[PDB]
Amino acid sequence: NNLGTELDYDTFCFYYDWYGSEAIDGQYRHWAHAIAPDPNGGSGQNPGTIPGTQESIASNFYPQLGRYSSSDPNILTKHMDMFVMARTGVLALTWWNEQDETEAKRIGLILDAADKKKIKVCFHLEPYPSRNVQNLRENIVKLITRYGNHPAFYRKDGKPLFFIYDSYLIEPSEWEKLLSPGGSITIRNTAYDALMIGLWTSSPTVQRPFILNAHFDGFYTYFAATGFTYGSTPTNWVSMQKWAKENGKIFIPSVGPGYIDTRIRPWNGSVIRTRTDGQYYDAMYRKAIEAGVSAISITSFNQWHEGSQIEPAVPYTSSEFTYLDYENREPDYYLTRTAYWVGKFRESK
Ligand SMILES: OC[C@H]1C[C@H]2O[C@H]2[C@@H](O[C@H]2O[C@H](CO)[C@@H](O)[C@H](O)[C@H]2O)[C@@H]1O
Repeated sequence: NNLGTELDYDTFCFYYDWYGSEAIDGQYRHWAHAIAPDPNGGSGQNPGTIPGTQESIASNFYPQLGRYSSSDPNILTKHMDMFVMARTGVLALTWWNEQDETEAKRIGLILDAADKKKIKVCFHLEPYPSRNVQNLRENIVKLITRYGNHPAFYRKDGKPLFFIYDSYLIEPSEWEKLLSPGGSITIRNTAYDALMIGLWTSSPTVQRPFILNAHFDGFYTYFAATGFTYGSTPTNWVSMQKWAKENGKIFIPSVGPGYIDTRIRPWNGSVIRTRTDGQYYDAMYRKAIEAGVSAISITSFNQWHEGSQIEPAVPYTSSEFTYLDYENREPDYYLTRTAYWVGKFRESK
């Protein structure tokens, strides 16, 4: 078929599976969330918590699906249909190494639901406690062993792909042990080889040698807020892509529709980026495509705390908060606008 509706398997949408309901999970997990103290605001702050009631959730927006559970198979079905509408072929699943049966169950449910719609799943390896290259290797082996034969498990030219958040928290000399073909605990040329995509944060003078010396296969930028980092400043993307191409690296810039996290971080208003009825998203996605990259990542499907989600949101005013909403656009606008941009990206490939 040549209908302009098919999934794109070089488009990665960051997905969060940490939401709970009292009925399914015992608590409205993540809809309830601690409010962060101001890191510049002195001692003795008692910032409190967002209780995750119907009226007061840990987002500046409000989900069309309500306070859902990430373990509810019927929600997962709906999410996969939303991925199909957006044309995003890869679900990049947050992974926190919780080592509990509820995590294991949820990952299996997500893989199962994804496969029904031909969506693929890769893992976004988070900064879990004591993360290091040895336990990362062990965890990569675990994930490939457990899920590598699942039909929804993502591969690119035969290799799994992982995104590594805050990869700068680990020295390049440690990464080399895992990621150089000569490394002490290498994955290269093993059953557990993978494309390892690190987080490019700051300036080229720091990041270029980091990425080379760490032996990452590529890099992504994550932040939905333009200008938050050098890497999330889209006017740098042409030159970042040029460097990537010259050095055999895969650049996967991250684009998002906006940013706002002031329910959970009231002091963080400088990071707000307004959606302007889609114009912000359009501008960022256009910059990614113009940079001539081979793959794009989307921040986010459903990071509701940070207001970067493309998942449908609805107008809501409760006694406790007046939520933001998609304004002049319909709840599914960011899904269908994603599909538009995936088409323009494919036209460019
Ligand atoms: O997925 C990578 C990274 C993106 C963004 O979700 C944050 C971050 O998690 C931190 O912040 C959220 C609040 O927005 C907290 O709920 C998490 O506990 C915290 O780790 C995430 O690592």
